[PDB]
Amino acid sequence: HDAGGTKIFGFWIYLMSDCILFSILFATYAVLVNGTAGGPTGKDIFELPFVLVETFLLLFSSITYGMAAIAMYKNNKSQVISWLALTWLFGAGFIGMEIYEFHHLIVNGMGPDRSGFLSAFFALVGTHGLHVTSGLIWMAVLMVQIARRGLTSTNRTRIMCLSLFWHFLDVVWICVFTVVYLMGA
Amino acid sequence: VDHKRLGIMYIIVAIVMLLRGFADAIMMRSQQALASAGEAGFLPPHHYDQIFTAHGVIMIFFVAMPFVIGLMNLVVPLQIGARDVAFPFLNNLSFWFTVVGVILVNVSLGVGEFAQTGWLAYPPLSGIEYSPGVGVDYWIWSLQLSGIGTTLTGINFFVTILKMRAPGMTMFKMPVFTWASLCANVLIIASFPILTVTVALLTLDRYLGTHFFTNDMGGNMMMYINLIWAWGHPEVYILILPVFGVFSEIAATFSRKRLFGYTSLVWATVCITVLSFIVWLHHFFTMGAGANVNAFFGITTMIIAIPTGVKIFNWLFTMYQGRIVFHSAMLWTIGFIVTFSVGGMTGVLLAVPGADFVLHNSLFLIAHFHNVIIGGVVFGCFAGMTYWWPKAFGFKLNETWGKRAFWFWIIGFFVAFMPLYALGFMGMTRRLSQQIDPQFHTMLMIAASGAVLIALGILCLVIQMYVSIRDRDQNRDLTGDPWGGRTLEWATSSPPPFYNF
Amino acid sequence: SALLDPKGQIGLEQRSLILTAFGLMLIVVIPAILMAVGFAWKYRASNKDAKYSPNWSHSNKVEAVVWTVPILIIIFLAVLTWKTTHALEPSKPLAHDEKPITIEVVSMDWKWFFIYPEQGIATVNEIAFPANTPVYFKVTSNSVMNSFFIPRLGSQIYAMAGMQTRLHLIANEPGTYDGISASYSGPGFSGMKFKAIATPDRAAFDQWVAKAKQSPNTMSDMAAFEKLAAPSEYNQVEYFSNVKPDLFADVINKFMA
Ligand code: HEO
Ligand code: HEM
Ligand SMILES: [Cu+2]
Repeated sequence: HDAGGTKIFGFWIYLMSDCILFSILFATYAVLVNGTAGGPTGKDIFELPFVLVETFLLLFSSITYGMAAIAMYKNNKSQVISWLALTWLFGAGFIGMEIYEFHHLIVNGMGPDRSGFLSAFFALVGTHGLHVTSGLIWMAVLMVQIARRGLTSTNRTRIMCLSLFWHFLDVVWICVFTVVYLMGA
Repeated sequence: VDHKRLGIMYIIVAIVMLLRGFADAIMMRSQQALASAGEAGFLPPHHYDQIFTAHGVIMIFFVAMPFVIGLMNLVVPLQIGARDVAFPFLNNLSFWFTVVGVILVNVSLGVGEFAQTGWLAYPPLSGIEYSPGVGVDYWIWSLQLSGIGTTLTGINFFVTILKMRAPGMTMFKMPVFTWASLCANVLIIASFPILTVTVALLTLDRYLGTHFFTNDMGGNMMMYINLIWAWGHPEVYILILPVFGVFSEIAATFSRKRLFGYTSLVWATVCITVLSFIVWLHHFFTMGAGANVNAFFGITTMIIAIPTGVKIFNWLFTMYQGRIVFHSAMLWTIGFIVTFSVGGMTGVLLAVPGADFVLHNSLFLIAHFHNVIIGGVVFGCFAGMTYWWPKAFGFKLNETWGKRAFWFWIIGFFVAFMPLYALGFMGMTRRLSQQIDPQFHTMLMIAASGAVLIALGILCLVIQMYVSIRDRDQNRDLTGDPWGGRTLEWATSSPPPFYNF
Repeated sequence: SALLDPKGQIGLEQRSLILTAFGLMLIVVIPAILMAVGFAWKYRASNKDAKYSPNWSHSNKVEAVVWTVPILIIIFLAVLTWKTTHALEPSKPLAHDEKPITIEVVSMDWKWFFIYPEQGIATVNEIAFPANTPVYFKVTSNSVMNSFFIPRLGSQIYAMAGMQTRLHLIANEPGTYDGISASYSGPGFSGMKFKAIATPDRAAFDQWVAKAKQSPNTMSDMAAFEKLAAPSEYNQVEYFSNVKPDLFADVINKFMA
């Protein structure tokens, strides 16, 4: 009766691994930038970084309107799954545009990549495009887990944990655009 | 799968491996004694570069690294008053991963195409190694696997300490070897990741043709250098902070007196942990640093002495009132308080920008650190190894040869590295394979001579221990040492009942 | 057979090499006392010298004991840092009198090529220059980075590919010298040594260029340039009687675009 929420602070510290990664990385980009846009430069129109954002933004509250109707508020079994589902959908979507764009950024470029501003950037997201792969797969896996096992009030450790991992992710994404895209350009 | 036994689990790896590293070094260090090609029989640098460089590549990440990840692994628990460690299955893999990197290292060596870019492996030298270049590749891989591992330990253990000590114990009653264990441990957290990123950046360079560091398309070297060196300095802190702990207890016990300046030392450990993420440029000075950015990174590191004095002086006062014993353990403790503070100045000296301009990457450099490492860190490992050898094996240490291996170990260090300092003033270029100036050719002989002794000693101890396990005076007491050694672990049986305690 | 800083034949070296000794003599105030307290202990505080092991906790002026003094060191041996931290440093610092030559380093594979902007010749593994005069150093790299360093002159600095390194120097005595490489190790990183021929006066210096002027070889182009930079360890002290008007820039450019 104490070891219950141990993996929590024991994961909350775990973010200090994927929290600094996203900081030194930014530092690289933040460097690989002032090199002055010399000729070849790929621009981005303010539409995808609004549909990408929105999507990934609804999740910030696809768990805010959920956590409660997940256990906190008097649990209701299923009433904690169909929502995860929706949530997984937006994850698979957010990752979609994250792929449509790239393709488009290699359909014109017949292979050979150039410059770092289509390098660092070209990777900055990648990570943010992987973190939201496993952190999007572990979610759905535990989904099928919450089925047979089925968690309940107080007893929900992981889904309130993950609701901190991901809740952090979007935070990192409430910059990406609000620094790279808009500002950069 | 039990923290305690995993603890040993480490040490083993280390020992079995120093039988390799040493051998490796013990051998190449010869070439600088005689002139010409020598009995070596080596064609151009190919191998020299590899070897002498692979060395330091190892000793830092695979044989001396285990120390902290090993010790805290076998003694932090039993003394705070617990039953094992927070994340079971994980504490296991924290090692098993550091293991992978092992066999993974001799994978680049099992083909003779092992890198030679500096234990760190700088740019223009790394990526340019032809398309067939799988050499550094293995190097960039072994440290990744191994990377993640030690990354957990600092997490795992961090939790154990912040949620599983002894009931009633306030964070203030925390033992020395524990306070320090925290500090250095948190470090592996807020610092070790840095490398991972960096290591990846390269990954793409040599594997995907990206230009994270190619200035011919957009990349820059002045970036890669910052990261490795930003997180590098810390590496030198997590590998000695813990020793403070081990050192404190080995001292206090036998001298029969509590560790003076408690609070004082307390924050020291704290302080020392802060002023570390902002002083890395002292590895940059030559690579063009802003005369003003010189200070922000040169001056910072210069204050870091004050924190070092605390510890030392504080242990002294722990001696001032007498009744100290000088057995195996307390003997190393000696060396520390000596050698360590020896090379210390060297760091206080190089601290100033210009003071190093002539010595940087010169033998002096090699002499500055091996000091604080060999006689400052490698002493710890051994020093502690004694104090706790029973608490984990069921038997005490042969005080005979223990006093023997010691001397050969203190003596030789100097006959093998104090000479290097000279070579530095006359300005000797590091990792060279071919030199000529008769002068250097001389000190080198002394140096390459200081080892013949150190070498043989690594044998005496290692042979003594064997003699200590098989043959033993089976101790059946609970505490072979005086009442001075007072930490919850001791009260326990040696060894502990298999299910801990 | 030496145990002290390089031969005092340079102005800078003084306020750069003296630094070390000066401070080392003002640091000892600690190590000596540290190599004092640690020693004296196993002495009188021993078993046969102290019936037992009494016990106490603090006083807080025990820290003071060794408190204000360390920081006193890290102040004296601190103020110096700041001030002293200049001279050799880059940036721009102007100081001319229409005499200070301006060499340009082109450390290629295991050799040290040079470019004389207003002379017309070229070198490999040896750069001469007058005495008591400014030596303007323009440096960079064609292959991997390296270090430009003259021991007896305490003059070191990097040489990163695609960039200009700034450093100047003053020799205050004739004689030749030698220059070593950078921390990097590999086939030949231990053979890249050059001299620093410092003749009596510039009269004999005007001739150093002369002799080269005769050299039956010139560095007129980049095609020829990559030729002298081709794989070859330990290059003999070679020369060139001609150097394309802008070879320096010729390098950076290619390795910047
Ligand atoms: C873990 C080992 C270790 C330790 C403990 C230290 C400790 C220190 N180091 Fe050393 N270092 C270590 C390992 C290395 N250092 C390096 C490089 C390095 C460099 C750059 C040199 C170069 O790469 O060319 C500098 C300037 C220092 C400074 C210091 C300082 C000031 C300390 C301080 O911690 C010293 C603390 C001790 C003191 C201060 C003396 C004791 C006396 C006291 C405290 C009384 C107070 C004294 C005064 C007030 C004067 N280190 C490199 C080279 C990396 C490479 O290969 O490139 C390594 C491996
Ligand atoms: C007394 C036993 C040891 C001996 C005799 C020894 C000897 C050497 C020698 C001769 C070099 C090459 C210097 C040069 O030519 O530039 C070297 C380099 C190095 N040593 Fe040791 N060493 C010893 C212990 C250690 C230990 C315990 C460590 C700590 C981890 C260590 C870390 C290094 C490192 C990092 C380098 C540089 C590697 C590189 O070139 O990339 N050494 N050592
Ligand atoms: Cu450092």
